Amino acid sequence: EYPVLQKILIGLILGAIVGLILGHYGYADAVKTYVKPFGDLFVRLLKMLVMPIVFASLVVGAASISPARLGRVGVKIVVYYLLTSAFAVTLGIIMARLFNPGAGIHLAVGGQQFQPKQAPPLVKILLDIVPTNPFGALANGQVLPTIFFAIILGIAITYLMNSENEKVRKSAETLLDAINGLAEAMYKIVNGVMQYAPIGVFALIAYVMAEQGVKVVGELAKVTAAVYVGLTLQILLVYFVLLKIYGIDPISFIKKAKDAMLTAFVTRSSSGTLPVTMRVAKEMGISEGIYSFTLPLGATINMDGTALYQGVCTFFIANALGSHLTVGQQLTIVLTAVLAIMLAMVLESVGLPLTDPNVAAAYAMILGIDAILDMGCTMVNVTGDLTGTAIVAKTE
Amino acid sequence: EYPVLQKILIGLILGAIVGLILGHYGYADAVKTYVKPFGDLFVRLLKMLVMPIVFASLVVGAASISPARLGRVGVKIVVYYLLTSAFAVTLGIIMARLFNPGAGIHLAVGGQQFQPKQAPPLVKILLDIVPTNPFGALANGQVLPTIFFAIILGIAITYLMNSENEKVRKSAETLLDAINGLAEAMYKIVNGVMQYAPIGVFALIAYVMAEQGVKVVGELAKVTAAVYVGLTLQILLVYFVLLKIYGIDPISFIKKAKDAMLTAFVTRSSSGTLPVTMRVAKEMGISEGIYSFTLPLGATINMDGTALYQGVCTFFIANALGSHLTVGQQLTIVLTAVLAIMLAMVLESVGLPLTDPNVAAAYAMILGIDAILDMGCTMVNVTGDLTGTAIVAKTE
Amino acid sequence: EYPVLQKILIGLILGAIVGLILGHYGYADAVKTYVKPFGDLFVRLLKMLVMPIVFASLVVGAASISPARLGRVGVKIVVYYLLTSAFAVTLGIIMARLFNPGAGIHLAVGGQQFQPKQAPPLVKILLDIVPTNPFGALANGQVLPTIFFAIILGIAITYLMNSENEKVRKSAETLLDAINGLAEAMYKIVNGVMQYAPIGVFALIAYVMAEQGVKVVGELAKVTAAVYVGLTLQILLVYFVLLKIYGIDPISFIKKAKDAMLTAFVTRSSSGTLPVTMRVAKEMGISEGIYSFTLPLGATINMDGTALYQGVCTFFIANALGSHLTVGQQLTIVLTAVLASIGTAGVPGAGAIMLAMVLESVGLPLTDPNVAAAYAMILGIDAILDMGCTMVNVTGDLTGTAIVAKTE
Ligand code: NA
Ligand code: NA
Ligand code: NA
Ligand code: NA
Repeated sequence: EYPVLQKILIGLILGAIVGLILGHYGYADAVKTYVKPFGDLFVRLLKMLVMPIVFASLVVGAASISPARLGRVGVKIVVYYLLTSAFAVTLGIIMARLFNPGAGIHLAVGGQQFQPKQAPPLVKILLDIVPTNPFGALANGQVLPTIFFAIILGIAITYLMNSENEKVRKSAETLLDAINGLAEAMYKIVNGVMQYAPIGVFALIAYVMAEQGVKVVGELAKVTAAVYVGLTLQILLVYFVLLKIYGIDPISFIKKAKDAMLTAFVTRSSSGTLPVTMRVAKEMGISEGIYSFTLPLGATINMDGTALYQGVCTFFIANALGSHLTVGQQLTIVLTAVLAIMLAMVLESVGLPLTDPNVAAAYAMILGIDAILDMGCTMVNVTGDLTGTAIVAKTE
Repeated sequence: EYPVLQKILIGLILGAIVGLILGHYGYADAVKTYVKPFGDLFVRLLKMLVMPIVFASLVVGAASISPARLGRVGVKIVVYYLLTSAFAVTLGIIMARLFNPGAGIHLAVGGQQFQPKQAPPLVKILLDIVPTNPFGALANGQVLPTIFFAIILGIAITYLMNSENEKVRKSAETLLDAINGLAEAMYKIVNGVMQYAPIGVFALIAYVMAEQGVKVVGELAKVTAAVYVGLTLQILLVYFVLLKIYGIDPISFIKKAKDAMLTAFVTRSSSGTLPVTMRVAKEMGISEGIYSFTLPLGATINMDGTALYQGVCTFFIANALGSHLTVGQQLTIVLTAVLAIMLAMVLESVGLPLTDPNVAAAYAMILGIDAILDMGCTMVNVTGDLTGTAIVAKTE
Repeated sequence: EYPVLQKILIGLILGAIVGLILGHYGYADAVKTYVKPFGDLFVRLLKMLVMPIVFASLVVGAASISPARLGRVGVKIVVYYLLTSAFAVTLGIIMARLFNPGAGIHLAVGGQQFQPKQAPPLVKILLDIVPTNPFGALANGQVLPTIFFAIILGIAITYLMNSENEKVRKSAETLLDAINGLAEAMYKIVNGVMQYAPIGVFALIAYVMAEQGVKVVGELAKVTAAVYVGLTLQILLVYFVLLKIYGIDPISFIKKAKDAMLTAFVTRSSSGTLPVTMRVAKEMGISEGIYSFTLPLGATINMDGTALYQGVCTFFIANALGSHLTVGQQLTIVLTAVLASIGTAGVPGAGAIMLAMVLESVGLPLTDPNVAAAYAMILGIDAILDMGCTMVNVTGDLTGTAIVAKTE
């Protein structure tokens, strides 16, 4: 029972208090063994739905809209995603210079060491979008390859709804219907899973705050302000701005996106949030044609929030090492950060690799409050996707 | 052609004779290379059907019955399963004290050594019931996670058969129908696979008897009598008793369950028997709502037969080591044996670990006649499931 | 736009020229990093369709035809496959004695060494046809186990279309329809993928020719002529012959099979070609009952082209080692090469790796330092030899289907 958009807010506020307090008294362990499992059951239940929903929804949606309309949606959302992600870095740099995170600090070296995994060739990453076995792609995670096949099937069904034959048209009928059955059924499930969300949300930040809340002091606090005040501006100064521009109401969009935003914040999984991010798209009544393609692709490609975190970390490390960056170095961040634990790749691009003993001991502090910084980031990550879909949907 | 509940019995009796004799003359190898493959083809053909049947049947069954009725079935069958499994251990201990398996024996030490795999945390095992990717769960074995998703889908379909919409209700219609198609088709297959059963049943015990039949002498025979006479009592003294109590006829239940019992006995796979265990449930006309949930869950959770084997082995090892067990130690078995090659976990609970050189050399003999003991166990394992379903079904 | 059976031929002829030339100037690297990815995208897009098509098509096809008719098709196509594969070896031996590949050569020893993976027991390979988890079989490759379950399901649907019940018959209706939906949809996709074929075909042989074209000189050329002239005879002297015999027109069959043949040639994947091999079967209007069973089984079992390659290599190695083979040794090849083309895989080159099993049968194992250094040269021009082989491999399947289809 009870209005559930409040139960979540109650759980979230009450969770932060029960969190920060328990952990400060040394119950960092206690929370992990007792409370966290309830927060995990929530995450599990959401991940459960991702594969059926993304696939099933997209076959229907791609079979619903024109193969021309879809491409135009595609090119629009990508142009949108890159520009928002670029804007988010330059806004993070502005925060990292507005604040001075780790400016005066001279930290303890040689404690921790790192070796980043070197990223796979671009050619191989693009070819891998085309899956060599659909049932394989579905079986093990793999959002992007699934997206591809779902559209290739979506378009295939539509061309069968036209055949000069009756029995051909009658089979493509039932298949596209059955797939929709699943898509309908899956959305229905999230409505029930969101019922357990209060308990999950409470439990989930109860853990984040107990484990890493206490570590948010000193220079490791100034970075947190830098990230959050920056993330706030990505919402007000970039989304609210582009929503007004495109004839949408910012306030009633935030009203409708409330669930996807808090799941994304609590869960830290842009991907694990997808069923909720997607339901909220259907809630505000965006075309299944558009949102079933833009949101799963954006769950992977559009990370405005994270792109900001990468900007404000590249400045934390630079300040702690004790050498500032110029116009030619700062712009080298923005490009690499768009093109990109993968912060390890935008750190070599400026000239301070992660293997470097003192760089590595500085990054060790940052990774120490990561789950705190990553809540805010994942929310703005996900919000950025809904904003893009809403804009592309307005222009069809 | 020919009445097939006889061809199986012929194959089973003729198999034991051709088995015990061939192996006693040294053809333990010959049977393995020539006969066994035919027995394997049977097991393969049954495992083949497990995944489609369990999933497809359960979506239909859970979409058929009330979400309230199902939970009441759930709580009833679990309460039944634990109590039957508890009863089976205390009956195995009674047999292990009635007989004296390995009492006087002092066996050869240092021959064989063991190291048991330490079981995964409980928290992680319960969370793992909720699958993170259904298509994944289906792809690789995994009965329990599938069970969960099948019901979550089953309940979802039913809530779509109610929607104020026509096209929504029409898609959930076709999906639930198609899934039923599979479920219907799969049951039909087992009817043909049971046609090959005679050849398989013959071949299968021909191997068990040739390989391990000769080893059933001495103290390793007294344990076999202790297990089988004990298992006999679990059927007559526990199942026949609870069937009469609940207004079912014991004799015509054994008549209907005949196929699932002999498959389970010959095949040693409680899970591999499932398509037959399930068909026999539909044969006696139990609701697809009930049996499609109770039987696959019971295929994993309810092992009365094995729980007895664990009781009478914990006493074989104790007698061979030469120290008896008290009331506080015997009750420590019953609890751990309910809560549990996993015999290695109920052996540490009494205080005689499996790593211990002389414990390990004693367990080596027991594992030497395992396939003999395991035939009877798996039968009672599977029987116990049908009995539970029949009882819960009577009380709806 | 544009007639696409030409765009492929243009790409194929223009590819060989842009290939052989770029590689001879040292751009073997340049082609691999720039051109090949385009040829890969084609291969990827075809493999993509294999699993849905083979399964979906076969459930429909097996639910369409009589369980008696299917068995008779089964026994006919297998009898055909073995006899064609046997004929292909004895034709390869004839070419390996007609030509003398590596007769006078005495090659550099101790350069390269090999150790072949020992093949799994027959019992275990036959039992493995029956899959223990269908969804598992579908998930990871596995053509043969899928074939089995698709038929077992196909037959099951048909027995449900008969039930005294209405709601039972109505569900088996929708399921068999939905599966057909996929099967229909999947064939429709290959029609679009074949649109990208020109670019792929061009890119694909551009690579084969740049990488291995230059190595086709000397004794390594005489073997290539021996293979290709042999493969040509398998088509004219064996397929054209058996097609006429069975009241089919050879020329208009080659016309209809054109796409599957060039995909198979360019792609080197008998399995990867399957969606095209299958579409071409529906194009010439063979019963979905027959081709949906014969072609995927034949994609793995019937490798006439490869069986010839195994015959003409067993003679290249024998001549290079410097000891000829007798009647009792040559017939020991034909039997083992059939029994190893029955088990050879349907993927780029990995058939020319089971040649290691038909080399021990004559008495010259692959571990032997000078045998291994001779096989090293052969594997050096494998992608050239394997193009032709895979084409004749795939063609042989269509020929068999057409023959069995004529006799229903
Ligand atoms: Na995102
Ligand atoms: Na059981
Ligand atoms: Na082939
Ligand atoms: Na083969």
